Amino acid sequence: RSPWCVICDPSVVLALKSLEKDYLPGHLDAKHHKAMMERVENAVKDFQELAYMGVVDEATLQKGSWSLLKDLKRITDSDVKGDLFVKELFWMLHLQKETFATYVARFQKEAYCPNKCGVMLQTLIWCKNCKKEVHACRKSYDCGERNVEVPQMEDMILDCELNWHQASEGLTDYSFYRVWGNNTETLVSKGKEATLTKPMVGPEDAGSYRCELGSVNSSPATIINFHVTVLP
Amino acid sequence: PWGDELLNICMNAKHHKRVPSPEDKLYEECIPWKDNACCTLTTSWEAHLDVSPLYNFSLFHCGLLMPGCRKHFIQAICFYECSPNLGPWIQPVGERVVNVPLCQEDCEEWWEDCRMSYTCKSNWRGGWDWSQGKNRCPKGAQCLPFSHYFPTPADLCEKTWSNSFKASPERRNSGRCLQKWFEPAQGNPNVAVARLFASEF
Ligand SMILES: *[C@@H]1O[C@H](CO)[C@@H](O)[C@H](O)[C@H]1NC(C)=O
Ligand SMILES: *[C@@H]1O[C@H](CO)[C@@H](O)[C@H](O)[C@H]1NC(C)=O
Ligand SMILES: [Cl-]
Repeated sequence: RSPWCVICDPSVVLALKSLEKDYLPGHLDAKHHKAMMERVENAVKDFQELAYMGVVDEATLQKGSWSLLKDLKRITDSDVKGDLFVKELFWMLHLQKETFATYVARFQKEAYCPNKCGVMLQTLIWCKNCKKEVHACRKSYDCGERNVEVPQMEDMILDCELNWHQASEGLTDYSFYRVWGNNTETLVSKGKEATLTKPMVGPEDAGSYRCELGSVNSSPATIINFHVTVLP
Repeated sequence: PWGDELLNICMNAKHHKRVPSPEDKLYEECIPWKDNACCTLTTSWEAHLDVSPLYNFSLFHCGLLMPGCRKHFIQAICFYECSPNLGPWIQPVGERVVNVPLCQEDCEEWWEDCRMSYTCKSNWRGGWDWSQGKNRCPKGAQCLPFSHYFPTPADLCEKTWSNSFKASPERRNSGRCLQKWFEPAQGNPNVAVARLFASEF
């Protein structure tokens, strides 16, 4: 038993208040206003259409809200009254909920935790309480090795960027480490740059490297290991 | 006399290290135990997984929990898996732990932060619909706020993890109850508790 996530949009709730105070007086018998609104409020307080996790991203919410608002305005602009108005309104809410269910199911299968490795922090809205907070999408400790061979005296570019990085929240810096055979490391760069460029490479630049994309949290968001071969 | 037998040891359960020792690196909520841990890095990482392979027990069964609530549960896991100060509560059922006294603040904050989040049952120890490989709510079990199914903090502490924990009336720094998490800066407040209970007194 959960609300229709769409009321987490303020313009929606205000549009419904405006429907009550501005629309109903001129378009429905006064003796029906109270009951009509109780019925609408109930339509919005339960959303039965949906493995639904009760969450949504701002994008999905917005899409839903825009849609509902377009349809609601359609009805109010048409200036429809009485039984007609009632029937159309509730049909519309119904249709809208079904439409929205579609948007949600799509979101779950495409936009929720789209990272394929590592840890993505993504903002979601919890439908039950309209509370907006950041969720940690944990896929894998690793992101796995890159084998890289660089022609001697060309430039070595190590790319730490993944598709999902730009959208993730709470990310800090890309750190690049050289991993020596004596089990020590040296931090060689630490910055907003997602790639490391080492120009005109020699044999001395071969070996192990590691990228850490840092997090506002305690642990890194992405770890990528690179193994560099220098081709003479 | 003093139970040193019972100090600085790890239970013989499937994930635990056979003996405690320091770790270079532990994941997030498990970091307070770096100094000397019963968990490997892998274990500490696995504690934060949705449907953590450790227990195949889903926290999302009524939908995704608020992050604040998820945090509490994960910390509980880190504690169970990483703490070297549990000897006095070890029992064989190959060993488990029974009635570890969690300070009242630990249980109160947990309860407080999960109030908004939703579940379907008040004894998580059994009676689930298990068909997908992971637990789901059984036929007719209503998803409602935690404060409905666990009316008190005590209920939450004790019932979620099959009496591994006891909600202590004792508050923190009493010497006589453990914290399920602590700030690593402040040093481990459970060591003395462990020592105390290992003793005859
Ligand atoms: C480890 O090996 C590297 C590369 O050969 C060397 O530069 C470094 O000084 C060594 N580090 C230590 C701590 O011995
Ligand atoms: C969790 O699920 C896996 C994969 O299906 C299963 O083989 C394993 O026994 C389960 N782990 C535990 C600790 O029960
Ligand atoms: Cl401890």
